[PDB]
Amino acid sequence: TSPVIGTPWKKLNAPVSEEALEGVDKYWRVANYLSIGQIYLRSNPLMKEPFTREDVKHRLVGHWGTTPGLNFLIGHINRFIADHGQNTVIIMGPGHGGPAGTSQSYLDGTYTETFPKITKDEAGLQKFFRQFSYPGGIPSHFAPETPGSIHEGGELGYALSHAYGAIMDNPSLFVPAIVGDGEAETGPLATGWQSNKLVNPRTDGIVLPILHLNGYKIANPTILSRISDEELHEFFHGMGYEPYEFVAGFDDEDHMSIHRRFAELWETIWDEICDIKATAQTDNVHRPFYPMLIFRTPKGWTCPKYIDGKKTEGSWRSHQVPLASARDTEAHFEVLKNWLESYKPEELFDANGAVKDDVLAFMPKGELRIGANPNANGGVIRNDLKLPNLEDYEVKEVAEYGHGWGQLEATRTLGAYTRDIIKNNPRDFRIFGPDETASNRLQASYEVTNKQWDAGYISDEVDEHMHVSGQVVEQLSEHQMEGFLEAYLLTGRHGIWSSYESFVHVIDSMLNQHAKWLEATVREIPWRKPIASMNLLVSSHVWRQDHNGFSHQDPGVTSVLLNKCFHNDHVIGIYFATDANMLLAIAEKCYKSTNKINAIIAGKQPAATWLTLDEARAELEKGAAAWDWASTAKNNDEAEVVLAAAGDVPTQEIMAASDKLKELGVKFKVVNVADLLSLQSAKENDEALTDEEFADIFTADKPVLFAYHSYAHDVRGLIYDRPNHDNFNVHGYEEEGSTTTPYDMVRVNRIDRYELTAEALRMIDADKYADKIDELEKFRDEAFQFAVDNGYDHPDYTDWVYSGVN
Amino acid sequence: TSPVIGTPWKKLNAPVSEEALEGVDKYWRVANYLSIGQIYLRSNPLMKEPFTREDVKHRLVGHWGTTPGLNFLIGHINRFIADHGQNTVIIMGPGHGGPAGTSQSYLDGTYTETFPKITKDEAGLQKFFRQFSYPGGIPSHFAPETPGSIHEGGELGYALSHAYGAIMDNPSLFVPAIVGDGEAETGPLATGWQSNKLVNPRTDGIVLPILHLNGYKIANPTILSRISDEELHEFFHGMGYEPYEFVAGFDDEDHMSIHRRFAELWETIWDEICDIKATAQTDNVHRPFYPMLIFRTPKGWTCPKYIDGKKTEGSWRSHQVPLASARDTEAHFEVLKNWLESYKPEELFDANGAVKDDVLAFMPKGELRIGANPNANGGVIRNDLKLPNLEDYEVKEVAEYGHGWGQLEATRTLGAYTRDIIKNNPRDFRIFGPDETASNRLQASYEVTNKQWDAGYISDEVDEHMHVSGQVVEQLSEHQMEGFLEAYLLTGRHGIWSSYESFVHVIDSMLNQHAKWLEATVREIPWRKPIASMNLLVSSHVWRQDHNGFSHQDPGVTSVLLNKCFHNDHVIGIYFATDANMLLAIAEKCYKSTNKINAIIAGKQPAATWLTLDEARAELEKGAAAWDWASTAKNNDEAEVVLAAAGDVPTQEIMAASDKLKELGVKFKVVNVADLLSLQSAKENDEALTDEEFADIFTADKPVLFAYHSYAHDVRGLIYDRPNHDNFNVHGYEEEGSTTTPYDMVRVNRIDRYELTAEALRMIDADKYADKIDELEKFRDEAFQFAVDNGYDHPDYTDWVYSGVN
Ligand SMILES: Cc1ncc(C[n+]2csc(CCOP(=O)(O)OP(=O)(O)O)c2C)c(N)n1
Ligand SMILES: Cc1ncc(C[n+]2csc(CCOP(=O)(O)OP(=O)(O)O)c2C)c(N)n1
Ligand SMILES: [Mg+2]
Ligand SMILES: [Mg+2]
Repeated sequence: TSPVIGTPWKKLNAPVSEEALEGVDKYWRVANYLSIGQIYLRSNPLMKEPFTREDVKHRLVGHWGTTPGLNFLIGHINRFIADHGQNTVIIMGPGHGGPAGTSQSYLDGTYTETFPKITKDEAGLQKFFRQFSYPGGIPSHFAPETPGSIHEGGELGYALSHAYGAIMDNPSLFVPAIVGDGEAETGPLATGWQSNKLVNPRTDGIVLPILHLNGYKIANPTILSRISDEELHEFFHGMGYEPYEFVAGFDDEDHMSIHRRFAELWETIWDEICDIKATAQTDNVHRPFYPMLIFRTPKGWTCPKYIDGKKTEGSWRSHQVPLASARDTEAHFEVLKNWLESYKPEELFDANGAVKDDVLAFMPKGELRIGANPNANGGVIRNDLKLPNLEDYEVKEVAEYGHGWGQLEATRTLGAYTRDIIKNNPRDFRIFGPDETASNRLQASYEVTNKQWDAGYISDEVDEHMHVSGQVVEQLSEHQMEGFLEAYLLTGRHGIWSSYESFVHVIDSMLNQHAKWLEATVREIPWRKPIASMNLLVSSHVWRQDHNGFSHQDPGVTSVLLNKCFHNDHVIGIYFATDANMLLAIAEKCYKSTNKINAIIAGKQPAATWLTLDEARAELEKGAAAWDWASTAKNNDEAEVVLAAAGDVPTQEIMAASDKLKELGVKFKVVNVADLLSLQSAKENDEALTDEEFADIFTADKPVLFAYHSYAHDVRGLIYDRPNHDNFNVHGYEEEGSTTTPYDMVRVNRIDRYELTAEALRMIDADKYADKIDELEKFRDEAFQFAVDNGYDHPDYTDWVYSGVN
Repeated sequence: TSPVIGTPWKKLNAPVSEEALEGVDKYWRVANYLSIGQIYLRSNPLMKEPFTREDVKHRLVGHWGTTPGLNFLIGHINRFIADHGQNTVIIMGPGHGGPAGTSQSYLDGTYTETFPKITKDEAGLQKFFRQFSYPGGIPSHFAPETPGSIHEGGELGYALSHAYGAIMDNPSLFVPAIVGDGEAETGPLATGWQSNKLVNPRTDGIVLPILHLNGYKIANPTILSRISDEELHEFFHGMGYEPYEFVAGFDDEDHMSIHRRFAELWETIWDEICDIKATAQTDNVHRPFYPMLIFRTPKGWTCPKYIDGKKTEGSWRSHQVPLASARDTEAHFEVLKNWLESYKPEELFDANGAVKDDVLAFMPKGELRIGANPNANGGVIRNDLKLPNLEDYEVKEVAEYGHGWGQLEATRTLGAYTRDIIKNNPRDFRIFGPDETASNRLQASYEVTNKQWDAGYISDEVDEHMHVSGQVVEQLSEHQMEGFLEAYLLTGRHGIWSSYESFVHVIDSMLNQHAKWLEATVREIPWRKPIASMNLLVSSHVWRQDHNGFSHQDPGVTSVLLNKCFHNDHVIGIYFATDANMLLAIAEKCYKSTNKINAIIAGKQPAATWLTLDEARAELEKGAAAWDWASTAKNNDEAEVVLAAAGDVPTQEIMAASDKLKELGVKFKVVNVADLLSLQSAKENDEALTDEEFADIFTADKPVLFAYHSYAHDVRGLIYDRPNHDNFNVHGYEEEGSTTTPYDMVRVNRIDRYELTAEALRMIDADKYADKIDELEKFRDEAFQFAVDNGYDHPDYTDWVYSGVN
């Protein structure tokens, strides 16, 4: 559960003290000095003479155009957290301002705790300076290695979705979400503005969006900064916000004056937020206007105004590095030396090199710190889900009526299971879906919870299962759902989210980024505890898009997921639910797991059930298993072909083809691969099937016919070094489809039962079976003409039931 | 179910024709002429010469100060109903404007249909004129004998509650509720203004309040007319209305100019109403501002301006009768003759005396007429409730563990029964309660319906079971609830309403009025079909008001109900539920009944159960029955006393006293009277117990001890001519109570078990039982001192269970 920390939502009821703002100004100066020492210096952190070009880095990498503004906001937020005792997580949208975050971690004392070799003295300062963006050092962005970070910020557009996710079901947590003005042009964040219509001020926390409007992107100005102030305020008010505006640094006003003005503006905003929270305890049915801060400052605000006669401060020329070579001229080194001395570090550091005590007296202590906040490290919060007994949801008719029974929909079983998980776990488990929960048949959870909706209600003929609080969030944006769930998991909670297969590509970037958060975490960051897994139910898949057609058919999610399987990280799982029982086993395993991205590919269509629960779990631990009840060959020597399958429709076609093969006396084996990554190379993947086990499943000399859900490229690229891999003949999706009957969909991809039987016959003896092969091939065309003439699939195809049903 | 009539909520989308307003003016003139002929004329309706004082009534009775304004509004509403085809019921708040209603019934043709002897010619006009307020004629007010009337209007303050009741669950019905400005000063109607917060524009109809602000009461001006127009509009807007205002007749403007102006204003109001209705089909969660019309006119608007030098028109002098004696002077007769000729009746009537055809061409036809509308005669709409099987709700533990078992609450059984009646009958059965449904334990109906509430919603920690539509209405006003239910029944629907016993007095007037609507209906009005019964669950009665005390104890409802039992009308039923099974039988009988007021007095406290369902019904058909299982005497000769009871606490005390009497060998009988009115005189009440049956129940010579719920006066006034009535010793409530333990409440009223045993012993032998009587009397005082010392009742009293429990 999310803990209550400090004294949440308290008003100051006093002026901001002068001593605190003294401390805030000194903090800002020292944070800018650290952020510059990290970029430019490799030695001599405190500029003991001789300070020469020997002390400067050979290759200057990093960013400065956002760092002083971030340091300003972070120092003021630190004063605020010390004063109010607020439970606060900062989300840094422009993550390229990494030196700001590392300077915070260093100054609040958490960096030395996490990394003991970076001491708080001259040698520790030298190591801290050298390690930024260095061989064998720390990254340039706001990284998982950086304490106090739940968001990398490298790939832009997801500060707001992550903020609204982090506050969900989390009522005491305050999140200032700093948003770059260039990042605000990206598609994800524009729609992430509208997510205050999906949170409740009573049951969820408060997100304060700080638009960091410094006017410029890389080498280009931002649209928001160059439209009129009337337009900007009107725009933010049309999205349910009260815009506040702060402008600074565009004239010669004293810094103390700027800090004072910001103190007053910040406390005004905090009082509006506290009023909203206090009102929500009585009335939470009508939405408030949350304050949001527009923070207009010059880009690179403390750097030299002009360098080489080019406007540097207040321009895009300060984005990455002013003084691109302070190492190769004497004039640029003098500019750099003057820039470092303009902060007066001589008074901010003591003799031994530690930041002076009066510079950090205004700082929060203990669990209130940014790097120490448990919501930033959501693995220490996390507790296991309390799971219902799986045998309660098993489809038992397979156990007595025989394999292949029924016309059930696989995802309804997961719906019931997830409903009871929600029942056992309220306020820790949440279901997201881009308008598609009821189309993936996960609506059984409406028996115990509602869709959280905080826009207007109009009627009850149209607004069923909607409520101002709920455990089902549903907005038509995959970016929103994925950011919500990722921030939900990163804070310590659990969740599933469902989607159409073809639109998972919309978040290929986001998944990639999350994999990079996991790949980095499992490799080099032990102090970050495991978080829950990102569970993605992929349904309404390529083979059954009757209503939509070719635009909704693209199973390429498997390919993008296969690219993140390296160095024994195991941060990826791709599971194929052949039926409801296998889906139960997969979902149980996935809900128990940690630090992974689990894509469970299950169909919503009426499909037969093949396994019992014990059989399903037994197939699960191996990933691939032989179906002894479907095989006609007792041992590996007898079979004239191995028929392997991965996916519900490929499984159905393999089984129907096996029925026809039985009538011709063909001895074959039947294999089902539930988990794709078990087929990976044994030396590469230590949890994949060993080579002996793989050869036992697939006969070394005998041909293997493989029917696969996605593109066959993904199977062939995975088994390349496996034994008997030359004989594998993968049949997968082949970018051929439309709106048409279900048999046609598999016909045009050469994955129907007739084509599979003909493929197996050709693997054995093309000459002996020539007449039967011809008969099958002309039957495919007759059965297509049947669907054209009559509008539905052939009775031979529709009515087929496996021979193993009693 | 409420029928859909005509084409509801249709906009005209055209100007009001000139021909229609020609007709409206001619209608208004002829309606005023009829309303004056009724008051003043007994002969010569069309003033054929010689028109002399012979033609005038000897005793002029009736009212005129509201009649021409009512005729104006009714003629315009008639034009509106003809044009739009609206389902409309008019509620006439100032019911003393009876000639207006009878003139309408006469002019739209329904009066001749209902009363064939009032033809539409000269003789019929003469009879119509003479019969108003005459010996052997029709009443002065807007009476049940008057077609098109659901509201008498004699006793003021309930036009608005009746309107909002008539539109409930009735979505196509339009109700213009005409409200007198003096009547608006009464307490009931002031709170009946606020009832637009309890109706839904989608599921309920539309009430248009027309404030008939003619400035004067009887001999006094009204508060609303003499406050500023700003105040009046501000007041009506603070109650959720849009005030429209029409002013007429206060200058020399032409009548047509007034009819035209009213046509535009009326169509504007209708368009706002139609907009509200169309919006409600999409959004019904947010309350609209319903239009209401302020209709400022001079009182007695077409009468002579001055009579005897006194301002008559536009004054309170025109309330009842200008020209109080047009029979006793020649000058007043000339004033009357000029008044009648000012309407030019010579052109409004043909030779034979019928109203000319062009005067009524604009009139509605068929079912759309006011007197023909089925919602005015709610007995033709009515259908029986579909009732669940009673045996499903029986308390079966009495059948096997023995009589006297348990500590159940009686009203929870009725709650479950009513819940299933609601389930079987949605939109035809409704539960009302003055904030007291959950305190009478009728909340089992929240399993199938909600409280209808259309004010604001704030949270869900406080707003459970509330919804913009529902079958439970609940406002803290007994007037509101009773008017809602009475208009609900008068329109054809069914309902229960619950209340504390002591506050039923708040509606003694209203009940009286409804009884007068029923007494008149069952005697002389056959064409009015039976309506459902007014069912009043009286709970939280006098004997168990622990929290409240003396202010909440007044059982005087029985007395006011007994005053309406005359002439074999049977419009009253008073039932005492001794336990849950008897309550089931009573409620089943009451829900089946028609044209009655059924007061069911049941306790909400934990009380023992004495009867099985079959026994309860067997006691029910007789009203009084002997308990053979509790009697120690086999025949009427053996018993030395008869112990009779009526009420759950009196029943408990009789049974506990019978237990003590058994230990002393006393032979007694036990009688329970479920229905009070069976004890009435046989010759007076043909459905009461005959004299032989009464003597069989109560032994002729043997003393009878009667324990009664209410004041003993009510029992003694009922059995006065019955045999053995001299020996009856009634023990009832005696205005002695407080906040104290339950035994104390019956102690201070001489109705406890010890005092009852002593009473019975004194009836037999005071001398023989002197020691035992003394012991009982001092035990009462010891058991009171026990409660004073320890705070709860004696173990001898609390723990007592009947000896018949196995
Ligand atoms: C989607 C995406 N496109 C491009 C980039 C490359 N990039 C890195 S930083 C940056 C500019 C930062 O813009 P802004 O939000 O205005 O930041 P600031 O002014 O704080 O530097 C860009 C385009 C990116 N990170 N993500
Ligand atoms: C509660 C109540 N008190 C007193 C009366 C006696 N009464 C009969 S008519 C009347 C005056 C009518 O007043 P208002 O509503 O202004 O009627 P209008 O101006 O239409 O005559 C009164 C007081 C009554 N009917 N009801
Ligand atoms: Mg920018
Ligand atoms: Mg008046």
